[PDB]
Amino acid sequence: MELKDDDFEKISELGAGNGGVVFKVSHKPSGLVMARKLIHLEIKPAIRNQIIRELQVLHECNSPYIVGFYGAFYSDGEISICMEHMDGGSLDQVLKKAGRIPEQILGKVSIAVIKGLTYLREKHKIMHRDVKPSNILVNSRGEIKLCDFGVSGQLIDSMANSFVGTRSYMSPERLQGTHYSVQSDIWSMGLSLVEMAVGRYPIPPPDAKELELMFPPMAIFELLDYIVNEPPPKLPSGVFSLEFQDFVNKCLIKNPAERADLKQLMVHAFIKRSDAEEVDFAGWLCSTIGLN
Ligand SMILES: Nc1ncnc2c1ncn2[C@@H]1O[C@H](COP(=O)(O)OP(=O)(O)NP(=O)(O)O)[C@@H](O)[C@H]1O
Ligand SMILES: O=C(c1ccc(F)c(F)c1Nc1ccc(I)cc1F)N1CC(O)([C@@H]2CCCCN2)C1
Ligand SMILES: [Mg+2]
Repeated sequence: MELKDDDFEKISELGAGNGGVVFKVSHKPSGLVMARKLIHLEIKPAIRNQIIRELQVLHECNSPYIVGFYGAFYSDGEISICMEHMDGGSLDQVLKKAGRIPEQILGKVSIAVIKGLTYLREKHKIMHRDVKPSNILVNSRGEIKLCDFGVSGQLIDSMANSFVGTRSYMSPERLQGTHYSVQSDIWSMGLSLVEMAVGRYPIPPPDAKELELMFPPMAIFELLDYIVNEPPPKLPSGVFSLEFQDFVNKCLIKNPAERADLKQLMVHAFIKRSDAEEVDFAGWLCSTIGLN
């Protein structure tokens, strides 16, 4: 069925962050609850047609690790992406409630991010371009899915960009120039996992007394200079398994050719161990964020 603006009904607002605002909506003719993201763009009619045309490949992006898509359309200065409503929200939101996400749970997430990225790469020859906790979605069925990946190049271009400034998940190479590709997503995942594991954006790293308590903010140039020139972030020892520690280290190597790739991580000790693990993520999620 084709989706049109007048067939939806707002339920609640899910967020923004930015350019694009996302609401929880009821598609009146199906009865389905969807999450509709509207992106306001001052764009010519020919290239907004290109954006919609390119977005149609989302109908072919079906994977347990990729957020479901319903349809894409243009309304009144806004392009709409109607997708599966993830009743658990983003990992950024669950981290706010959790304070800290456990290692076992982070193993289940890591498995989903690698499998999600492998899917987009193998099946669709596309890179995520923005792997961070808010673009990693969860639900009460215990599902961990990716969204906000760069399926449309023209949309990628049209939405720009640097809306940070105390948190950048950009790899040192992407921060430094045009010399980036799929390896950038590895870094972003690596950084995201350290954040969720420790309970805060890991730059600047925490001191002796800061880590003791757990277990003013930074200027844009200070943070970016840290990323590109200072040694990469690490997981604190003792509190985390050597397997997780090595895994994040492999992800956060500043040299993208030295950095581990999806292939290597997929067979990493940490992943192999998490795959064996019997983890009720669904039950953990609902009890920590307040659902079931
Ligand atoms: N399909 C969905 N189901 C449930 N919640 C969603 C869905 N999509 C987006 N959201 C929520 O909407 C919030 C804001 O959406 P979004 O415009 O993507 O901002 P952001 O992820 O914080 N930054 P960015 O994705 O880089 O533009 C996110 O934190 C999610 O919690
Ligand atoms: O929402 C998006 C987005 C950007 C490009 C693109 F091609 C899309 F399809 C996008 N949305 C999207 C993709 C797959 C599903 I399933 C649902 C979706 F809503 N962007 C990427 C974003 O995270 C920002 C844009 C600005 C720079 C940093 N990343 C937000
Ligand atoms: Mg997002």
